[PDB]
Amino acid sequence: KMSEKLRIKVDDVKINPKYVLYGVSTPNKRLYKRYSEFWKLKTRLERDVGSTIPYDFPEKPGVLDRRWQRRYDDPEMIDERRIGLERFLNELYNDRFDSRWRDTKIAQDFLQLSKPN
Repeated sequence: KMSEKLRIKVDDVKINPKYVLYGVSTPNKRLYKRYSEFWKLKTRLERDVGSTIPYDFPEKPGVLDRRWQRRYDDPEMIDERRIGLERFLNELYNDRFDSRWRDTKIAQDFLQLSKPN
């Protein structure tokens, strides 16, 4: 048989003075996460799995630019920050021959996919 695609559609965003969360909808429910969490999850799998990730992720340098500062609560940046996440999940969760990407503890913990008791 073939792999099964996961239904992930992000259409929720709550801007907070501390950080901007994203309501990612899924077969389980809407999970609130941060973009900074997606990045730390990506590079991790690379060092945790030991393999190269074929997921597009454009990161911007942030040394100490005071003039080129950016607003984390900016709709312009939030708009794009929305997409790209759902896709990074479907492909990942769509394991076929190798699930090392999702087998990782970070992936299972990414959406709190632990074992409740």
